[PDB]
Amino acid sequence: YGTRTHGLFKKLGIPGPTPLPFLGNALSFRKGYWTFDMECYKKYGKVWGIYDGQQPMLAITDPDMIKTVLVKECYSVFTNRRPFGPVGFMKNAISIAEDEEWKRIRSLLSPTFTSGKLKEMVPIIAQYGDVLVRNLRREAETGKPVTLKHVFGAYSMDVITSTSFGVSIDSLNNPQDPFVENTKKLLRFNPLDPFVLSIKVFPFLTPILEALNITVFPREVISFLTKSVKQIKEGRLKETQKHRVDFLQLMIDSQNSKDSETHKALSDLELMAQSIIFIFAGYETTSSVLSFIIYELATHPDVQQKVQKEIDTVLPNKAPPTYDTVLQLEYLDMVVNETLRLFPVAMRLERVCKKDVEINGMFIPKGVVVMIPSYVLHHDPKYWTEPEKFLPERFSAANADNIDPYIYTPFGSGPRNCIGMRFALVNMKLALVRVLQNFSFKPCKETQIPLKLRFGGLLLTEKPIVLKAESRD
Ligand code: HEM
Ligand SMILES: C[C@]12CC[C@H](OS(=O)(=O)O)CC1=CC[C@@H]1[C@@H]2CC[C@]2(C)C(=O)CC[C@@H]12
Ligand SMILES: C[C@]12CC[C@H](OS(=O)(=O)O)CC1=CC[C@@H]1[C@@H]2CC[C@]2(C)C(=O)CC[C@@H]12
Repeated sequence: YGTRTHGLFKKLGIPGPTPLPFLGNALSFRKGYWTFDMECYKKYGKVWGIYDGQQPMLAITDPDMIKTVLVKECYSVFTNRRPFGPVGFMKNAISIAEDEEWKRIRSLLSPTFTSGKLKEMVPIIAQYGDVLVRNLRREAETGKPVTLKHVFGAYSMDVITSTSFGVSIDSLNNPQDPFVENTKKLLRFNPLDPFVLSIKVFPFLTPILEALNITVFPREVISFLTKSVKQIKEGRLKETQKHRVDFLQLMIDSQNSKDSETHKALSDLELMAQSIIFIFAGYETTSSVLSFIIYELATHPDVQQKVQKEIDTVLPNKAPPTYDTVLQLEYLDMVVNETLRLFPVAMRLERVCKKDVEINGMFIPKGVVVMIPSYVLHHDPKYWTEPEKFLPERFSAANADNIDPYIYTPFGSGPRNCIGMRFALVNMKLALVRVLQNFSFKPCKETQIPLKLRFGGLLLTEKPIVLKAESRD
């Protein structure tokens, strides 16, 4: 079994590194997905193939092929992400459901993710900006370098947990709160657990374990959150009077009243899957991107200044940020967009080939995972002049046509792209405005001079990011 599918690419004429029995190329990943992909591209070129366990993955880099995979042949061939072992009911989570199941869950969640529903929700999020400034002021007034991830992670979990589960929390000033402890326990599951790496090697074990309700997610944590959420929904029915606008409230409203009577409404179970998956998807991505943004700003003090000026122009005298004012921070959007070009935390987009296909003159067999190396295409001199430089003007209104949405894909693209993109961008800007309104960041002795990535599911750093924050007056 261990060296079965390993002659697949060589029969297809596709270059790639030579796999090992059982593990495929998995070991060569431990240097970092961003590095491995880069190396393969310079060596094998336009297209290469690799093996993760027994799973063949065909990395492609032509935008025309990428566009075909992510948009046109999305519903028909390239609809699903890889499985990663025995889930349980989490099969209903939007990012794990497949095919039609997925197409319905996405359709049901789309109303809950409208921009107008996002604008309604911002004022509940603002309060967690109050807390970020507190947490940061306490660390900074000590004249002791700040660990970005300490406070931004606190902000990330604070927002995403609160709004997904309907309860306010403060993971830093109240970690005893069972929701903080339990959610942290949940967010410790990650695709690089040994149990997953072993299921990746022997995928045929999954059916059996799902026959035995042996799931890859924490059994007990999820039983807690589920009951804790149940009580919320019910203690929420009795208090008619109050109008909630968090993610929980919009998904309950969607349960009653069927718009688009094509689909049956969400069950209570499917609804838990969404709230849990929102956190997995929102927590660490946001925490990382905010950290990388502050870092870029610290090592580019003139950019930091332009951001601060625009903030002060659009929000005079530390005016509180709102949905409609965040929407005016044109230069801040460019800063964010440029930080995601250098630091696409996902690193890769992945899609499963449902059937034999030929796309843009290339045959792809059923069962292969088409992989788009977003990190590679983001740093490619072929599409980006001077690509390792932070230059937010790249994303100016004037260079809009110079930007291919199938090269730059920090939120993926197409029908299965990040459903929370707009939320993530608003939320990150609420944080950035509140922080930069009060503080400025500069390097310190500790700050790791050029930044160094580390192996992980997301883009992580070797050493944490330490900066000093100096109060503004
Ligand atoms: C900076 C923050 C974030 C980044 C960089 C990010 C990035 C991504 C990427 C690259 C994908 C894959 C898209 C594809 O394969 O084409 C994705 C999927 C997804 N994201 Fe995020 N994300 C962020 C925040 C969030 C937040 C806050 C939420 C929820 C509120 C969220 C919810 C989702 C969901 C549900 C999916 C799965 C979509 C599906 O399978 O239908 N993300 N995200
Ligand atoms: C996983 C392994 C051993 C490695 C074989 O790979 S192979 O190249 O020797 O065919 C495939 C394989 C198949 C079934 C697996 C076996 C390992 C022992 C297993 C898991 C049990 O207790 C019951 C099922 C057995
Ligand atoms: C894990 C599962 C079946 C699912 C049960 O969950 S439950 O909600 O039905 O109680 C818990 C559970 C308990 C004992 C577990 C069993 C799976 C099979 C196990 C692991 C063995 O070979 C010996 C111990 C057995």
